[PDB]
Amino acid sequence: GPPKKRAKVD
Amino acid sequence: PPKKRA
Amino acid sequence: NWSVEDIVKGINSNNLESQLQATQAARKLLSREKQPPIDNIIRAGLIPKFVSFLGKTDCSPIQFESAWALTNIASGTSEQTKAVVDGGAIPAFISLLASPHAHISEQAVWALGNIAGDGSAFRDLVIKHGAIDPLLALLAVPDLSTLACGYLRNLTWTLSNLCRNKNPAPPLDAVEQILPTLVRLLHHNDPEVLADSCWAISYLTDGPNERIEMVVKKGVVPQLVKLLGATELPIVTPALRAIGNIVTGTDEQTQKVIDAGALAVFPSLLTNPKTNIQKEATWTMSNITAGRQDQIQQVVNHGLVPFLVGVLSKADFKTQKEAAWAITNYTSGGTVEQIVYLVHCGIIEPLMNLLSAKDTKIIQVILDAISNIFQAAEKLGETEKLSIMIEECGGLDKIEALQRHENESVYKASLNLIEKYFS
Repeated sequence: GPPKKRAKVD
Repeated sequence: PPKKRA
Repeated sequence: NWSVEDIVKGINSNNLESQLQATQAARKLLSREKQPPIDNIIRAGLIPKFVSFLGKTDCSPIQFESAWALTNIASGTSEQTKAVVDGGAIPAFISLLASPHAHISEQAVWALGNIAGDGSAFRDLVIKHGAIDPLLALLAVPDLSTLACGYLRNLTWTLSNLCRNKNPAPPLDAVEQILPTLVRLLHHNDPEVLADSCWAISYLTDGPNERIEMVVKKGVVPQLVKLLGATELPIVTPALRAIGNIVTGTDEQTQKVIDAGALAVFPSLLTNPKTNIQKEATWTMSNITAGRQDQIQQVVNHGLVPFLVGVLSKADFKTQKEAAWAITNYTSGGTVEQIVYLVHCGIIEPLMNLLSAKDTKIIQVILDAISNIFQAAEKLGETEKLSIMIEECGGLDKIEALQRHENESVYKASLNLIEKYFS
């Protein structure tokens, strides 16, 4: 599946 | 004819 | 580029503006370094301070910076996400959903998505703290198109994580509460909203028939079939998984997929350049040919039997295994005439060729199908003509080979097929 988590970058 | 998950 | 030590000194100053500047410095470390020092920030003890800054309604800049910093800490390993939860962040972020500043509300949405994304326990904990009502309230506009694009994507993604994971599946009442908003999102014309909306639906249909039914009852199958034909692979992938999930259900749930026109997409899905699409499409076919004889007949009428012959003849091996299942299911429940048609389309040779696979399960599946086909030939008196076809293409020797095959379960079938049709 797709990513479980996401970091907010820049 | 059995259905297979998932 | 501050040091963690200077961030600590700033945050311990009890000067709100010094704390804001240090929190921004922490946000920049966490967002700009390629290996951000998450563990160092956690070990410094900063998470409780960041969480308390979420409540500083008079200093919305420090609310945003701490929300961003905590979002990125929560984006890491389960232990890093746990540190954020253990600091009290869940109720604090839920309160921030009411912020009059859209960028702060959105940051809280994102952070809650990371926490719920960790697994079913934190998902259910976010739900128990009451996240669903304020999340859904942010989407309670007559037309989603009036919302900012990035804002709507973040809400969709976070809601999809509240729908995600099993053992256990999400609470039934939470699913029922989310579904009408999810359905609206599934009809929104932003490709990223559509992808994540599809992904959520695929999670909700990944379960027992009662879970499938609450999705099917919302009338989404026609839209899923429409998305099944999209040009964007990020949309087709979850739409096909959701369709594949639905046809693991009852014959009646499978019929809604057929009624919606799904089978007309399968010529292209079963020849798709992406290996995973072909595999999932063939898996989906195998659960349709496990259906009723009128459902097998619609597979026939849409011209899909030649496509199953094709994937059996040439595909990635895992796809070929799904195709072998599709044939065994077809031959198990089909009429004699449907099975005769299968042979006329050329199934015997690619079936026999796969008896050389090192995989024991596919050998079992194939021999079962050959048994089912001989059973059809018995009712026509044509068992000999079929055993000629099987010997003519080298299948008889592979049958001979397999009653010297190690695994417990190839003999009895090789044995019996020989006793009955070859000696």
